[PDB]
Amino acid sequence: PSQLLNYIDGNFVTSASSFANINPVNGKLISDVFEADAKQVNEAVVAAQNALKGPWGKLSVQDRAALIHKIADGIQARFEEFVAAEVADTGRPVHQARTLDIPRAIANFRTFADLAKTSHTDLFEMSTSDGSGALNYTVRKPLGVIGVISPWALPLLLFTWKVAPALACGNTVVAKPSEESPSSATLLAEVMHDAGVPPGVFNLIHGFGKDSAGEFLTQHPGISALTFTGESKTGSTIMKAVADGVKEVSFELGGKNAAVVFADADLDAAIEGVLRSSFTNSGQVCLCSERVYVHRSIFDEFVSGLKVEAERLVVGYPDQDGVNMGPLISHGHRDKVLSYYRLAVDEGATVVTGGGVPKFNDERDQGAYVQPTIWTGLSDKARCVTEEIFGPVCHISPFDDEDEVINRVNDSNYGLACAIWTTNLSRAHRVSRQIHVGLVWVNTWYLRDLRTPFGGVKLSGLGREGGRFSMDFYSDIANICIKI
Amino acid sequence: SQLLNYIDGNFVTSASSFANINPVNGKLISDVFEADAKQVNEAVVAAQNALKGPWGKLSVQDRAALIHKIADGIQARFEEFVAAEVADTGRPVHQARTLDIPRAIANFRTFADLAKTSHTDLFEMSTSDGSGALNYTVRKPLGVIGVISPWALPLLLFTWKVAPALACGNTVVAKPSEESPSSATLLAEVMHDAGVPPGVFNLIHGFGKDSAGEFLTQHPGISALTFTGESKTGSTIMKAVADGVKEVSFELGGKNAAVVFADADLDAAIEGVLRSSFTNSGQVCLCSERVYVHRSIFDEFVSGLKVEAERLVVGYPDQDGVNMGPLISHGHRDKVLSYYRLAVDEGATVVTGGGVPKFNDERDQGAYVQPTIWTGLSDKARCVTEEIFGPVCHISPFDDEDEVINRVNDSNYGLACAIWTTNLSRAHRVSRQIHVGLVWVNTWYLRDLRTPFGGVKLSGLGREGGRFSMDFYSDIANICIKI
Amino acid sequence: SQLLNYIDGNFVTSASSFANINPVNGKLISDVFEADAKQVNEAVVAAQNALKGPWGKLSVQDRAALIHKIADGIQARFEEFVAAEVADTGRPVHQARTLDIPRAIANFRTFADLAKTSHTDLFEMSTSDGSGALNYTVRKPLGVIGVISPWALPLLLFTWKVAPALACGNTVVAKPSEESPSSATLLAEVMHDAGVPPGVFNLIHGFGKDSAGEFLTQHPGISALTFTGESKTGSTIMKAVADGVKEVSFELGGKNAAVVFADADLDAAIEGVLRSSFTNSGQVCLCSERVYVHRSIFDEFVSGLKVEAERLVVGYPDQDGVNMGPLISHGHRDKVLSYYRLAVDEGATVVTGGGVPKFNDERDQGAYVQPTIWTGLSDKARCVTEEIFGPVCHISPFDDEDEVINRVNDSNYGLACAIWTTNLSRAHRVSRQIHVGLVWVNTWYLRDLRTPFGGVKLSGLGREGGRFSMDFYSDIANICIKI
Amino acid sequence: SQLLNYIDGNFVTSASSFANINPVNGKLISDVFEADAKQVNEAVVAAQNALKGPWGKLSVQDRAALIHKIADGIQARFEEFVAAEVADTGRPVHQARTLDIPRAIANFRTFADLAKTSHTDLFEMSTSDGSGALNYTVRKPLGVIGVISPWALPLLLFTWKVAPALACGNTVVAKPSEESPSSATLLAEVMHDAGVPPGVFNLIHGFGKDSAGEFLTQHPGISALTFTGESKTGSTIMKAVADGVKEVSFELGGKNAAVVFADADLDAAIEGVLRSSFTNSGQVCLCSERVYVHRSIFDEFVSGLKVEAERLVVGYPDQDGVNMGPLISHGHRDKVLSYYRLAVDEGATVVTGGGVPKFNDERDQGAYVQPTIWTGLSDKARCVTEEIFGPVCHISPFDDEDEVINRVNDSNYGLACAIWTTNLSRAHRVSRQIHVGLVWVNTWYLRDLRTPFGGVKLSGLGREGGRFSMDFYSDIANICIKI
Ligand SMILES: NC(=O)c1ccc[n+]([C@@H]2O[C@H](COP(=O)([O-])OP(=O)(O)OC[C@H]3O[C@@H](n4cnc5c(N)ncnc54)[C@H](O)[C@@H]3O)[C@@H](O)[C@H]2O)c1
Ligand SMILES: NC(=O)c1ccc[n+]([C@@H]2O[C@H](COP(=O)([O-])OP(=O)(O)OC[C@H]3O[C@@H](n4cnc5c(N)ncnc54)[C@H](O)[C@@H]3O)[C@@H](O)[C@H]2O)c1
Ligand code: NA
Ligand code: NA
Ligand code: NA
Ligand code: NA
Repeated sequence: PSQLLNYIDGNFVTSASSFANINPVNGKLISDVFEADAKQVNEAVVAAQNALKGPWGKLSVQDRAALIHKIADGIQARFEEFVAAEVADTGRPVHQARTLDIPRAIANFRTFADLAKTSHTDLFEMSTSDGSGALNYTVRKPLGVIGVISPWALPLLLFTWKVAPALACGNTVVAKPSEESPSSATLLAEVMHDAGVPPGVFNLIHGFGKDSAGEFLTQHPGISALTFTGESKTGSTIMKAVADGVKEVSFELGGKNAAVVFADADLDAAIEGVLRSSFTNSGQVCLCSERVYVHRSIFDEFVSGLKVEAERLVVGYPDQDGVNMGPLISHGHRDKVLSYYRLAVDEGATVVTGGGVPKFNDERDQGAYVQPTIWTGLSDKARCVTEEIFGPVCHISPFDDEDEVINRVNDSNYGLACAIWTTNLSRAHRVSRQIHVGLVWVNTWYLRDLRTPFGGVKLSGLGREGGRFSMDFYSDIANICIKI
Repeated sequence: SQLLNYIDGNFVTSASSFANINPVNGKLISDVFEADAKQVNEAVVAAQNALKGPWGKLSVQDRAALIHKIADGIQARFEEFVAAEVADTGRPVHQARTLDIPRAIANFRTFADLAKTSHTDLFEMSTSDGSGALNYTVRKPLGVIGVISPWALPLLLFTWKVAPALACGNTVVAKPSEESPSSATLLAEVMHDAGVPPGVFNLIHGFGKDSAGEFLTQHPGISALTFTGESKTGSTIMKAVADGVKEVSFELGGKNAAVVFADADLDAAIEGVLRSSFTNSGQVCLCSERVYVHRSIFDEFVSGLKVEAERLVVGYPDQDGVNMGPLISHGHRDKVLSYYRLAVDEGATVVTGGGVPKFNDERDQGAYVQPTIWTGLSDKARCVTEEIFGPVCHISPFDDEDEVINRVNDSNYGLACAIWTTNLSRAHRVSRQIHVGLVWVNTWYLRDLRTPFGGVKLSGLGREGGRFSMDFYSDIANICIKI
Repeated sequence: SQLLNYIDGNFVTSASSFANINPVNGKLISDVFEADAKQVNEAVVAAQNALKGPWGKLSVQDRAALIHKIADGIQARFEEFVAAEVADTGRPVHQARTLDIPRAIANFRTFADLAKTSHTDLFEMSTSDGSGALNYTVRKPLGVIGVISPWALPLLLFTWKVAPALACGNTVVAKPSEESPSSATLLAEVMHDAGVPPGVFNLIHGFGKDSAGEFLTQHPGISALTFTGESKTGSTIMKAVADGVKEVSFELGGKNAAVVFADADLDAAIEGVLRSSFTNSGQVCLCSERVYVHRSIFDEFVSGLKVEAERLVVGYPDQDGVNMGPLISHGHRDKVLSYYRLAVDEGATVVTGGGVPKFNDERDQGAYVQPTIWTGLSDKARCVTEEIFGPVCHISPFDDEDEVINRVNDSNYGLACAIWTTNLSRAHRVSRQIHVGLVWVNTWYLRDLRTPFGGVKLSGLGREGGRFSMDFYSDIANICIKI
Repeated sequence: SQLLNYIDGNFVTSASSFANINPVNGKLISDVFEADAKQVNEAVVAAQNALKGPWGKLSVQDRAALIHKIADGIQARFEEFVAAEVADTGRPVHQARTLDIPRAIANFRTFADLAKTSHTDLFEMSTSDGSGALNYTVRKPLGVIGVISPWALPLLLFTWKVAPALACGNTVVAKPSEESPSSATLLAEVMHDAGVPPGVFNLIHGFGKDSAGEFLTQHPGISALTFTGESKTGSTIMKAVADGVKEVSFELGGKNAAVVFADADLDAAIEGVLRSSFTNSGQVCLCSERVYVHRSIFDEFVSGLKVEAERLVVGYPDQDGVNMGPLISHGHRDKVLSYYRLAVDEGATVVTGGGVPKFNDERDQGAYVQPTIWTGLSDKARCVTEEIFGPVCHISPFDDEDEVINRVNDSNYGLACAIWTTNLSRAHRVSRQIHVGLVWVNTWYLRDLRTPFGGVKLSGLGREGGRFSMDFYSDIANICIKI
């Protein structure tokens, strides 16, 4: 019964085609979503381009930031509706949407609004032959129209992570959320409209990737930049697509993240930590650990403790009492994950726990659930230990030596994140620095400070966002050089 | 003269060689060994391995000291570097001697010093448990940097990339333009004699497509590709590195405007536009090929510029009084002439030049053309829109401030712009509205290595210079410690 | 109406009290309780203890949220704050409404936001053993900040100190000017109602010598003394805290010049100098009391300024079209008129003003003077060298740029300068040569809370504003870890 | 041997001289000419004038190259500087050769490089008229910097101030400790031979009160006084410059603690505390004179330290394997020995040392004392609270983490602290709660010139190092352009 419209030039509009939004909990229809055609994408980009020359473009940084705080207020005012939207689309446990996702999304807008108010640029004085000198100063200007394309994992969070700094920097936006999670972004458009954001400043287009809204956005010469979060192969495709236009790009892509547990770790803390890093969001966060290395001396105790804890996870309804894990995002994704589950056994894995789907004997059997899964026994070369699965799974392997484990962690075409567990001062700092990734946590997992640079190396992405890196990426950096 | 590749600390020949030609007289200067795919792979592998050797264990202080030794090595062979740039390119000796070589030395010393003085950030955060966490950032070497450079001011542009790559602790596989391989070869020698470890700096010669340049861009062993050249080449490379999701930096083409307002110092502006139009015979990406002059001073401006253009001395690089050398090559000369023709066919008035000079000596075998000025073309003419990269500019009157801003911005390029006015508000008000990476007011071509440099639209993506180089040529990583 | 001290979460009276008088008409506004040394001790002890309470346990986010609540509390009682400033000082209602109260609110919000967005530094270093070390800096609360503020723009200058002090997690003992105690007392109420913990913010009323002010500077329990006021007071306080080696920040007096070059927009400059000379009745430290005008435009300038000055409306703070209220007090007026006499004895020509207006109503019992303009004095005249702090300026011709730079700088003060010129080079060349902390070009009084602010010579020491406030109000500590 | 003042380009004698004595043997090294108030004035006036000279017109690049020349000049006379430091101070040759002189050289190179690489800020703002405004900051020379330095690590602490002062374009009047005049005089020769313009660097010899030191602080011609020495001297100087409101930087006394937790590497902590207690024979402000050791390892720590301390070779600066030279002077030894007796009277157990060694040669005429270890004193003992500045530490057990932090902080000093622990959380959690400017974890005395350095409480005011030096030794001015 829910209908999700595009939002283009201050108007909610339908489209010729619509597609189904399906609750992964039970397989039921949540909404019809109007798919934007290439003409509507053009309408969005053109509206965005024009909006830069309107009231939005005349706003002082201070007024622009106040307006963005008004966006945040509007989300706050409709808090539980945003909670319901994320949960409906994704099966995410209510407790997590309510305590993490929606507050972080609000925090995205408030933080980048504040960064925009407090930020400044540089002055460089130079001597010249005639001895009267010159000044060089830098300015940040809006880059122009920012195309945003985002994934279904933590959808409102990752979507606003891009939309907030884009708007804070004075840009206008055309944004295409994942076909699998279009609700909260649609709600966000409403908040934009109600908050009085000028027509064309924020445009929402629904659709898929290839031969749809996503691809049409990437091929449009009217955009100044494409920021993207998704699969590595999608990243590469988009990088080719914007190449003729030499568009500014930012890619946050896949990973195969390791957690390392050294002999001097707090073992109970590491078990809890790896449990969370492996299975949070049912293993569907780019920051999850799918490879785990544990020192040989504590390997058996670690594996036994994690098995016990994993089998205590409650897989069930998003608002079921004590639920820890919802379903995967889709039947399609479940079929891929189970295909890896089979592959693991075929590759010689011992299945410590899970390896299948739960049996509910109710509507959830029509959903997309899988069991949290632990493997041992695979060599570092097994596909299941090298390819990103994006499910609730980890393979655990022993190690003996510090340099050895660092090399095995780094032996990967991905390099997003790593978590290290140790109580030793030197070890924490020495080892972290040698890990080839964009983010290392020591003795925790999933702490995010919006001020810090974030991104990956190798196939995990290019560039960094967060803090000044967002303020620089979403801005045109220009040098004005004045001869005195 | 023979120009060898430099790979894993060894000067090596190849299966094929191509000719380096002196553009002053069309003579052979050197044969140049073209690296093949096998040799490019050897260079990339050596670079990868070098990261694990003595280079990778140097303190930032020692690394910078070694980089200062590289610069010292260039200073000590200063005139050999001058001779090499001049021979390859036809660049006036005084310019190579006073600008190019010193700037090249400056690149190394400046980025070495930036590396020593740089630092990163600390963020403290509170947590639920109430014991907090520390987040700090570190700069690490990115890995292997692939450098591909052009023929315009070759040593300068080459070392502009190589210096910060090495300063940030990277290793380098570098492919200089086929037209200008000499100074880069000399640099390899300097690096060798300075005692730079094998594999740290690798020099590979050749072309782009189906040659060393392409092979480098396709190699999965590199961590980044930094490039300066034509926009179409940039696009091609961006596609090539896309599957590996390599870090990229693109400094591409332009069609820069100069704007002279009614309140400009007219004599200063005439001199300014002269230099910006014809320096290096118009073969610098920062050159002005479009000029907008306020209608009230238009005729006087064009008159004065013509006179100054015609006083320009076009000859030998070591000739007394020389202002302009030849174009880089006969092929480039053909292209530029083809444009000289197109302009006329497009309805242009040839205010001066429009052809080639006649010397009646070896220089007629060279690739000289004349400093040229056009008027009377539409904003929509090809000669006013496409990059020519010769000693030419078109001059058009303008009337209003908002008008000229729009006309300057009406371009798929956005590299640089120069503005001439004596008015305080106008200088800042206008500069800020030009859609380019760099605006000069009342001067041309001041460059400070600390400032961010780059273009918008087809003129490129990203910035280098100062902290932008320190951040581009480094892995930026975030380490979060729960306490 | 009675104004109490606010100590350890309680409003308290004292054994002695003093009058708060409306300068518009000499009428009693309130009785103000003077803190004795015992109460100042209580305040400092309470502030030390609050550092160990819930205040000291807040995350930066929660502390900043509380500061925004303080700001919200002022916004909610906006008109009461307006009334308080106007009552105490005679300040025009229009200015209190559009500048002072909003700026005070902005002080809290800006510094709260700076606190949330601020970070510190990480330095990596190599060691012999080759394992290396990390040095990181942290900002921690400095401790108890003593704040002593003046009567010029009282809530603005008070909150300019109190806000970053609280933003950095300090606790505060603050002593506002005895001439303007109301808005600070209102602020205490806002803090109380906002639920700011007891002892975090303490308000003590009184005078300087042998009163609350001196008692604060002499107390060994404070960690810093930040001060805005007369230069001689600054010196006195610098001596007083010397045995404790307390951190200090001084914003002191000035004798600011405005310079009008021949290429200035003449109407703009007349308007600019009119405002810089007579705003707040000449009672801002940023006012111009010396004006230098190029000889070519001197007579026209002076005539234009005379006419505009004579159109200024001097009168009631809420009178329609009012430009100037009274001076702060009869004592200040006695000083200012003494300078009015002195100027004539030194040989001044009185272009306009030079006395007191005649109202034939209650304002005759207030402390009004006329806006006044002098010419004909030498640069050595006392009236041209000593700070008067009234609505007055002397105007003098100059011929040469280097000359006027030297004459502007020839002073024991160095707070601010304003320059009027439409020339691009001149603005930048000249401004850079003026020995002050702040130069404006083609405007006056623009303040951005992100920028450093302060003076040189007798005008102060140190800077506050943006990062300088974040660093002054914090302990900057270095933690160096051997890896 | 004669040590002259250096004023306005000339070495000059004075009316009276004083004796420079070798503390190794009590023998006369040099006659030092004491500058009178008249000569101090000559110095300041010359420094003021050199600001308007060639020095004032150098580009930052040229200034920096000249400072590198100074560093080169020190390098060229390397062993002469070693000899000078050793003769004045009894410092072991090996240490002067490996630490002191190379650090002094590094002070000049690092700050010259910081000068070249530094930049400032641009803030854009909106205005009611809607046209906006630019605010930019500039760093300019502050003016004449007065430098007053101590005898502990003389050349190091002297150049630590002179280098940044010069790198920021100031001129300098510098007064080294009467106990250590030689290396500073040699430095003057280096500046002269490097062709530093006259007046830029001036050297005045003499004492403090009633001598060159006091006269410098009282001269109104200086712009700042930067000081390293005793806390009481600091307070005296802060009072002296107060009427002038001179910029000040104070690096003062300390009573630093080392804390050894039970999870420390015990052998590393023993070697670390041995060095922190006895390096330079206990005569560095960064030395540990209080040590707290967890009770579980107390007896073993104390036994291990006693054994290492009794292995230290006390003797001639070039004696083989020498670890400790003499104290700086007989007067200082008398003070240290008075404390040695006081400790006994206060009830201390003398674990080792407690007197002077017997050499049976000329060293008995010197100023040697033994490395000394006490236990058994209460935290309220004078010997545990007052700075001794000798080769001594008291060692006390502790039980709790919050307890030891409180005992470390229970001091009117707050310069530095060293903590020894292998635990990640503890290192970071404990370090941030120590109320000092500098905490080392698992090392002692690592200094990086980029980091802010200073103390809290009686240990100082302000910070120098890195950007804090570039900002302290510069005028920070804000230029605001209305567009
Ligand atoms: N933005 C700047 O700062 C800047 C500076 C100087 C020159 N330029 C531009 O450079 C152009 C002129 O130089 P150019 O003629 O040498 O440019 P170019 O693109 O033709 O060649 C540049 C380099 O790339 C190589 N190359 C060519 N094809 C390649 C491929 N398919 N794969 C990999 N490498 C390949 C060449 O061998 C050469 O080394 C002009 O457009 C000029 O504006 C820009
Ligand atoms: N905080 C630091 O970084 C640091 C570094 C080294 C030493 N110190 C401290 O230095 C002290 C020891 O050195 P010191 O004995 O040479 O210090 P000191 O205070 O006795 O003398 C230092 C300098 O000040 C001069 N002086 C003395 N009285 C003066 C006066 N009334 N006016 C002007 N100048 C005067 C002296 O001539 C000398 O040049 C110790 O307390 C030590 O802790 C601190
Ligand atoms: Na869905
Ligand atoms: Na050529
Ligand atoms: Na009053
Ligand atoms: Na001596």
